[PDB]
Amino acid sequence: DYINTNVLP
Amino acid sequence: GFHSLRYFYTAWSRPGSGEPRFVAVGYVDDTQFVRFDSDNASPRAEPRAPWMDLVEQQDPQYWDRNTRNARDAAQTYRVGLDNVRGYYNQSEAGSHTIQRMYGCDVGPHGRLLRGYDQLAYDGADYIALNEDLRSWTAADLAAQNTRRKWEEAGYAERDRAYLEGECVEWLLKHLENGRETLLRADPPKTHITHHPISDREVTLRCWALGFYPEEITLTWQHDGEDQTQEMELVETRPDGNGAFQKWAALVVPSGEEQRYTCHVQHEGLPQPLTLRW
Amino acid sequence: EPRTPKIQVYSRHPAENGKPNYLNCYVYGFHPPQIEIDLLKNGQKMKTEQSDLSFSKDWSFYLLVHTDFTPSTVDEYSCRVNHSSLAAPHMVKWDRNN
Repeated sequence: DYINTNVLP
Repeated sequence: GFHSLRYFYTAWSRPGSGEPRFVAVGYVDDTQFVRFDSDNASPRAEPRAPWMDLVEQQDPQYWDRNTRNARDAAQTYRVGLDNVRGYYNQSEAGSHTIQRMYGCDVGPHGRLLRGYDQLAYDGADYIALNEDLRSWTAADLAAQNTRRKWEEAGYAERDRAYLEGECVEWLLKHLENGRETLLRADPPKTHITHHPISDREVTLRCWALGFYPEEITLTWQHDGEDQTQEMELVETRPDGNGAFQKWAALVVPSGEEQRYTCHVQHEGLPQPLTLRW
Repeated sequence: EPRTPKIQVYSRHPAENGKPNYLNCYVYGFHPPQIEIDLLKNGQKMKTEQSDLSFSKDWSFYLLVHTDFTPSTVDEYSCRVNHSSLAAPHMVKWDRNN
């Protein structure tokens, strides 16, 4: 999978 | 020898072409298997390799789950563009770019060799996960804002848990499903061509076609002596069929062609090759 | 610092007149991502497909633009690239010897 969590820069 | 699962995100603003765009692609080694493009209406994660046609039945939620992840990423990095511009106080009439590359290398024992997550802003290193996967290196004062936000968010540990767990599991899964494509080493098909220019000079071009993986070494020699400095070596290029091409060419005096040899090393060859006109 | 594209134009298989083949324009090493890439037949744009945007370790982008074609002794093929790093489009002729 694409990683399921992303954090705003 | 190792294999790698790698994901590549690009978010960019295109003033005059409309709203910012996001494109996310995955690769196993040198083969692309998946894409997401925000320019689509109701964008979905989509298979780019034939072996990916089998995952729907093994993982019926794969495409919806990857669609949700990529949509969330598309939102994050396009908003991120405005966040980083604000750190620099850059005007919104300029085009700016955020890129992210993350993934895992696995060795022959099936275990993680290394994970990585790196980000770039306008083509330059911005913030990267350190090799310990608990901490971040920030390129400048603006990226330290990002670093503080990600330390507060505990994002390094979420990263580590993916790169060490799920990334490795999925790389192994893809290598199994895509065995016939991924575990090939297709050797180059090689030949020399001969291109007279003038009356007293001719070009010898040594070709390597149809090879996978991408890594290859082409050399010219004169009487056992390396010609690397005098040759024209093109960058390795995709052939559009999932393999690669390369060539190396040299100007030699007419009548002397038999003095030069081309040498090809590629992991699909049983031994390195020597070719002569 | 904008980065200028490098361009190669080439067939998938060694060219032979009358036999169907695949024409490629590979453009790489460029930054930022917005770019215009077209294959031209006798100076006129051809219908092409373009690969998904990806990039290399130095962060520079690469793209493959391609279409079916059947080479001839008559027809000339070229690739036209325009990019924010350029002040004018970059025209590269196809040479079946590369």
